[PDB]
Amino acid sequence: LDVNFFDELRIGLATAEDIRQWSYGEVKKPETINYRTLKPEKDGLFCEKIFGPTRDWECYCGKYKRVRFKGIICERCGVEVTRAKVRRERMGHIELA
Amino acid sequence: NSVPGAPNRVSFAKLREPLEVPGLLDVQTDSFEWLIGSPRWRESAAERGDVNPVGGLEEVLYELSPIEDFSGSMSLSFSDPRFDDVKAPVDECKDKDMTYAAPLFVTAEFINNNTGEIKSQTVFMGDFPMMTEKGTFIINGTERVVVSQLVRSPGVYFDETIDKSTDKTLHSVKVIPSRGAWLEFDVDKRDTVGVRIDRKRRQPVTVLLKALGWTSEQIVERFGFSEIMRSTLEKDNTVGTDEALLDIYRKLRPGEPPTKESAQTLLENLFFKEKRYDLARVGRYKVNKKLGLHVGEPITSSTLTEEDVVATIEYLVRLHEGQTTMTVPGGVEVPVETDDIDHFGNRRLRTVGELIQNQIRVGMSRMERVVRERMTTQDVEAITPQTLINIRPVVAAIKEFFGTSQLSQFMDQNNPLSGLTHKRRLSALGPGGLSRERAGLEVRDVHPSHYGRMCPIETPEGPNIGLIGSLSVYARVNPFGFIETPYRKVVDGVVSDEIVYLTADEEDRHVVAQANSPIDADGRFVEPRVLVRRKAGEVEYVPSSEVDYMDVSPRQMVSVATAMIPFLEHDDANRALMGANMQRQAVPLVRSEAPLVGTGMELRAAIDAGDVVVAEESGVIEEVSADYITVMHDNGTRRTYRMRKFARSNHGTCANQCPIVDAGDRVEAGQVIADGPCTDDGEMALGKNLLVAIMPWEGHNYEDAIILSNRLVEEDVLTSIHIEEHEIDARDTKLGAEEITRDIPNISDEVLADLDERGIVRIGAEVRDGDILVGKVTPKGAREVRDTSLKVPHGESGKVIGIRVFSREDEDELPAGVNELVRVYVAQKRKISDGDKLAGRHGNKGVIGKILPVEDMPFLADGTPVDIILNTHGVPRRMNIGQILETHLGWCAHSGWKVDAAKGVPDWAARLPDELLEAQPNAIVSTPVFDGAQEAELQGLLSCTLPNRDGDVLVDADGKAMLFDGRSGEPFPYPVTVGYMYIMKLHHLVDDKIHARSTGPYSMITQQPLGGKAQFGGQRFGEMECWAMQAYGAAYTLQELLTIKSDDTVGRVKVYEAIVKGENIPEPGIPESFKVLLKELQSLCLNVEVLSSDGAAIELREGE
Amino acid sequence: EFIPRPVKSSFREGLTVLEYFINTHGARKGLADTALRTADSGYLTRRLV
Amino acid sequence: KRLKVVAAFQQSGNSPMGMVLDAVPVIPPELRPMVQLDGGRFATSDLNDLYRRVINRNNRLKRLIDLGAPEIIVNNEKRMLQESVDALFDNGRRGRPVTGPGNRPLKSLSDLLKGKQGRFRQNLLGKRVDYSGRSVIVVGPQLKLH
Amino acid sequence: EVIAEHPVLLNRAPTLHRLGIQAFEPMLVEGKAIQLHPLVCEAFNADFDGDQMAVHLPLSAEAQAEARILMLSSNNILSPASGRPLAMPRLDMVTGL
Amino acid sequence: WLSAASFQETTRVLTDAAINCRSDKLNGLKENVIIGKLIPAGTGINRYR
Amino acid sequence: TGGLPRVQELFEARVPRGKAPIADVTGRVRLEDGERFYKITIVPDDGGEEVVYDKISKRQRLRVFKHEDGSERVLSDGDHVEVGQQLMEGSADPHEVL
RNA sequence: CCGAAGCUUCGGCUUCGGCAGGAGAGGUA
DNA sequence: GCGCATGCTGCTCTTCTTTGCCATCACGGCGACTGCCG
DNA sequence: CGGCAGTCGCCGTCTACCTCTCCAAGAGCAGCATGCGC
Ligand SMILES: [Mg+2]
Ligand SMILES: [Zn+2]
Repeated sequence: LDVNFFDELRIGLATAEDIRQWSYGEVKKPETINYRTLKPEKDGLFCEKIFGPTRDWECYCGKYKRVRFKGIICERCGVEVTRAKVRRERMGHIELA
Repeated sequence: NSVPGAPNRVSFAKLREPLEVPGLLDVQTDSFEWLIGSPRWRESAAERGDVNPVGGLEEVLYELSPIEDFSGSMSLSFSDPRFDDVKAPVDECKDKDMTYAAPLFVTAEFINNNTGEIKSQTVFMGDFPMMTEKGTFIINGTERVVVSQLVRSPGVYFDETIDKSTDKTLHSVKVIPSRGAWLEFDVDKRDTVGVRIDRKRRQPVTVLLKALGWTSEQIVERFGFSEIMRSTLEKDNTVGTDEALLDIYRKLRPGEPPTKESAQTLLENLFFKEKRYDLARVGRYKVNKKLGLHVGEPITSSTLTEEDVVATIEYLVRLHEGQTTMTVPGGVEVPVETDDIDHFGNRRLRTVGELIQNQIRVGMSRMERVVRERMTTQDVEAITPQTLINIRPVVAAIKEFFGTSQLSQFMDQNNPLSGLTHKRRLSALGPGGLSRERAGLEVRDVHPSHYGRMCPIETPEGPNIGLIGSLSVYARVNPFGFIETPYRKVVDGVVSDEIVYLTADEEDRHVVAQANSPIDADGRFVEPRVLVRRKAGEVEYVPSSEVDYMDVSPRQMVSVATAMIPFLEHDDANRALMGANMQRQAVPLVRSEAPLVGTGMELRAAIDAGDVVVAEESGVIEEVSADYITVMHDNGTRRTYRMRKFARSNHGTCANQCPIVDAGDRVEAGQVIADGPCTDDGEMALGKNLLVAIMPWEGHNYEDAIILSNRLVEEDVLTSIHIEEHEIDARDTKLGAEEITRDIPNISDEVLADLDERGIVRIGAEVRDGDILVGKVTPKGAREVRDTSLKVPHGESGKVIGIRVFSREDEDELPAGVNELVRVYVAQKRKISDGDKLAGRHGNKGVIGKILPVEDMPFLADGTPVDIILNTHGVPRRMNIGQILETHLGWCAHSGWKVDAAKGVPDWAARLPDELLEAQPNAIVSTPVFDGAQEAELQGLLSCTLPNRDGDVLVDADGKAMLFDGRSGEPFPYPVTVGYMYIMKLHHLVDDKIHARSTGPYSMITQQPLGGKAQFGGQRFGEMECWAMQAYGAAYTLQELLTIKSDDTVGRVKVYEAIVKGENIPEPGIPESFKVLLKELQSLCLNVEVLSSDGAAIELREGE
Repeated sequence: EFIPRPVKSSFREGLTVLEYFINTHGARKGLADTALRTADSGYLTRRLV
Repeated sequence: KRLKVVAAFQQSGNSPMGMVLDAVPVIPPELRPMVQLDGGRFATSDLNDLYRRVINRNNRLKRLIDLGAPEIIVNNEKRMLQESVDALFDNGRRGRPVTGPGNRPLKSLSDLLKGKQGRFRQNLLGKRVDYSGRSVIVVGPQLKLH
Repeated sequence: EVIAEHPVLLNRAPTLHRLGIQAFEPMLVEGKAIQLHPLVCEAFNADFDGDQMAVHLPLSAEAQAEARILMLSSNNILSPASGRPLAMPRLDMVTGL
Repeated sequence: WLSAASFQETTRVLTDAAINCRSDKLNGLKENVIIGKLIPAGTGINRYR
Repeated sequence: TGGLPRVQELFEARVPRGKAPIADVTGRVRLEDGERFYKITIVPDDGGEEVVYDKISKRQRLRVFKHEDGSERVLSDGDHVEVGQQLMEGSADPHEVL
């Protein structure tokens, strides 16, 4: 990005539609981390499906482990095959009853 | 003197002393002796006022019991505490990382009122930490000190404020309890007396009198003269006690309908109770001493009464009137006045015993609640005392106090003086005191009542100025918590020799004379008028016929570190403050030597600290070596003393003990047998004697810098050993488990010569920064092992002096999971260099600017170079002229003198003793702190000094000598001041403060460099440093400093590559902290977006 | 306020116990103001910038 | 006083219905990390507990609503959920703070933006930098002004 | 020859005005302390009884040019608030002269 | 709102800005420092750049 | 440390504690010395309306100003003044002078 | 990003291994 | 020989706020507000 | 209705650097494994 192209910074109230727009998935389980496998849980606060792969060009299973399979969604896990830095910019949401 | 074997130090004192300083560590040990209940305290309490020898734990155990239930069928009680033997000695506890403690047992009985049977058995209530013989605790292997706390006393406190409109004096009472509610009577600007029960708006006080059970007749009788009370009565219109009761319950019960029985339950469950209000013994005393109720009677029954309330109102209205004396029906006559909340008669001291007793009480109350709640859910006939008692709350409270607490502090062991001073500290902060922000400017002042109880000079220099102080040498603590000080009783104008201890609240009714007062042979005052201290600290010049008491010694008002500065009365207060604070930062040196000029406090400040070895009995010496001394007593018993050779203190210094006795000497009880860290023949020695010149020199000592000689480096005058410790572990990981071994695949055999056939370095190997100490390979259950070898942290070196390996296979207590814990020690002899800090006892302070060859130094007429040069521009403007007097006296003591008395004693030497009329070279003298050598005596001694080898007198009658110039050869045109001064080395060394970084570890959330020197961190470029950059006009330096050196993740690598390859530096991008901020703002449901010149918000996430 | 009784001795002759004790009330004020006034000063600077 | 608020919602193209929430966002995981404490366990995160509280209350509310519960219990659970969300967004503003181990109040989402120890005045206006050092200064009289 | 004609920036805290940052030309000495000219202590407000200062290194061409032209110590002699000289003889020099 | 939120009272200014839908043009020293751009003073102005 | 508070009450402009009424019109003055509160009324010599400055506390010393003749004396009932003239001794209000 | 190991045509390619938060106390300018 | 009972042990949360616990917290400036008196 | 004055809550209180210690555990709910009884 180039800083020499910014021109404005707008702030305002956010609606429920915007919150459901930004999110990549909804969290359901209060679980945090698996103590024995040392791998993120499912539908927790650290899940790999919602947020992103924990390791570079990897996934929950072992079907894809190389750098040439990027862009393909794992059909048994659902995890994207891409870098692990996407965990700093992908959010989630909680659906209140 | 008064010590069996001591150096002969002649003194300049002209006054005699009728008292000796007490044990200097009895403020710590006496409180624990009271808490434990040992026979020593029992005998001491039997010596005077033997009424209730109640221990510290016993009164808690007796206030608790009996514990009853709601039905009233069973009860439980406790009695007879007793302690077992300590599990392990001190050295084992310090070695294996344990706690020094002894088990505690109590006896409990269970009575059943329905049947009548009794079942009693002994229960175990956990391990109790114990205090060593030096007043310190060993908690988890680390030495700790509990610090006394200065708090307000629980009692009544009348005050007075003025208005702003009418400017009339409005008063306000305030019964402060120990644990409970908060009555707060007050008067107002019209004419209404009002109470504010439990902080709730206000109300009239007649309603409260009615609610207690008083009627118009009695009220208007007790409240006559006062027109304010009449006006107060005729306003409420409360026609009946019911009215008052309902109103009280109305105001104090919001969201609830006022009931009658509930009001008579509140105003019963609030003050006159036993578990909801508890004016302790200090409370009852301080309430019975102001209002003046029941005198002669004891202090049992510690709940409030109607009497006190009434007397309070009486006091208030009479103070609003003017009556200076008041008598409550059935009592004594007590004066009526307002009181100060910072008087040492109102501030009490909470020592270590009362600080541990509170936590024990809290744990006891929690356990009592648990047992009361569980007594109603179990089945009878199966209830035993062991099944009703839970130990966990008590041990939890004890271990929470002795660990994460603000008053149990890590002990500082820089040198013996700092350790002794830590145990005599009175701190005004803590859970129940003050705050660094709430405390103002009136709690940090020297009240006139501090004379003899607190030191007015020794105090911190930062944000804790006035919140921390030190106890004086002669002070001692009441059984209530009030500090006392001694005085000599005088009768008929003659000073006697009977000592009476007085508290600050009792010395304001007497006239107390001054220590420096002329007293004849019989004991009659010479001067017609004497300087005394009157009631409100008023100093006056009264004719000497009213004195009632006298001081014991001129050094009664100073602490133990301030009483070690010679010529203190010639120094300003700020410089003496710095000198006292900097005497506790000196480091021990490899060789020690006692001062040429001292004060006499240095001998008993080293024995009482406890870092020396003294003999407990009399006998002859049988065997002496470098690490043990064997003494044969006269009766036949033989005792052997061991030594600590090269032990590491809390701050990394060296603690080494050496014997100072021969192989046939006779030893008396109390004689010093072995030396210590900073000790020379039994007396404290923190520095060295150096020859000084006061003159400017080519600008090398400009602005508080110091010039040294090279003879101080070639002769190891200022050298100190520093020992450091490191450790590694072997905690079984997931797959497999770590195992320390010499086999580190990825490393070769070159960097493996040291490591023996076990994986640990060999005692004697010199290490650098990068050397491997112990090598460990974490596996997976090889081609899976990692390189995890303990290395020497950057910038550290020295020989390996010892190892200590703990393994569970040989039966040892290691934290579960770990299998191997090694501890390596490394020592380094450090010399003096540029940047190191030196100091004196008077406030002199500076870093070393240059070190010069011995041929480049100014030298005396016989060729003797000087050792240190100090500037003359800093003395007159700082008002510390004691250093010049010290140099004169040091030269006189070093050279030696002799006064001629062929034609009688000269006029200036009339008052000198007979042993100070002649001295030998290298003599030791002593000048007490406020009664020492005058200036006529110094001027007369400076013209009597002995010559040197050749019959030459180098220093003339003014104390000045002619020096030669070592670089050009010509003599200096004017004489210069020469002498000897005492110089100490401070623990601020340049080798521990240098740091630099190019790249290193980074943070995680905001990818900025880490902070600190141990983590290889960067330096903060704060807000104030950006304003200077913006005012200079430097727009590119700021941008580079803020983006490509801190946060621009993609630009950091390209910048490094460009610098290495020699190309141009690229253009900065966008910092990561901004994106973190944007996601923070978006997580609070805020729709913040970055637009372009034509809308169409930018994505701001890269990825393409 | 000023204490009626003056300090008549110089530092070259040495003060007495009582004069030295009454002299300590003006060396503590300066040291508390050195570590409290700088707060107001800093605040003023930051608000003016 | 009222026109200042009533006109802001009219002059612009926003709506007053953004004050009532129906979905709550969740910060990315790498901004609230959880790391090992020297080969032992994890010791709190100060932000992964307020989320757990919100999720637990929401799950209990969902299960109780989709069961045919009486009105009093549902009202109690809804009040408790509201309190939990309020504590997530701003801890201590209403009622008593939610504490953790050691009676230490938890730090909410709005506490990382405010104060002299917040993001603005401690990470954006001043930073730590590379290529820097420190030492004790001493006097040299043989140097020049540059 | 690496450090030849490469200025550095010296800073002491608190930075109460502009002259709290200045640019010098480094020289290699023996020891572990930094040597400071006697005439800049008035602008830095630095005695020699334990003070510490920090060093920063400019990298690009613009930063070096700014340090060499705008911030050099021999260019900043007059105080910017009153126009009076700051790098003046004082203390020992005044007595000698 | 960027320059006022970093001075004092972050919550109040943020709430008012959110309600009013304010826009920042990034034309000051503090904002240009915050976002990582050249300040509009000294050598960062158009004539000299 | 005694000056700083006034540099704040000046920049951060408030109403000075020790206020001093200033003159709005022009002409002679009055002064209704009561018990602890003067009541300067002023006499507009232009023929307007006397502004009755009420509750002027006695404590405040009257402004020692050079009277129209030349007598540097306190404001005494019967002293011609003009727009702005301070009537009592003390710091003027930065909002009234505007 | 660093280390170890291979191919290496000398541009580079491949395998494996690896992380850093809060509270309290004391101190220097 | 088979069924039942009681103790190692995985295994995943759980930790409130009444009639209780809890004890308090400076100092100045500013602005709503709210019961209260007329 | 209409003033009115106490009151109650919220905002703020200088910069840079160094060293040390300590950071929920017992209760409870299953899930078996082996010993003992008929
Ligand atoms: Mg200094
Ligand atoms: Zn997969």
